[PDB]
Amino acid sequence: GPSQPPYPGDDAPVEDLIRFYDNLQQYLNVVTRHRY
Amino acid sequence: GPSQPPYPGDDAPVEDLIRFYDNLQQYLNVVTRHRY
Repeated sequence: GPSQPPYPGDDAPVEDLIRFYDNLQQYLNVVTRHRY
Repeated sequence: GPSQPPYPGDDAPVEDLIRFYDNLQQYLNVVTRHRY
């Protein structure tokens, strides 16, 4: 939701990076009011 | 491309966060061979 998802370093495994992608997409869809 | 995009903290402004979203999407599309 309206919370910045945890970033486990740049060497984070792609699956958890995709996990971050999902959470970031959700976050952005919230904060940007789904304008994008 | 095949490089982990820079993350300027959790308080990063949403526009640069969207910028990170684009670069992360591109990165994931590369690393995952566009399987997702």
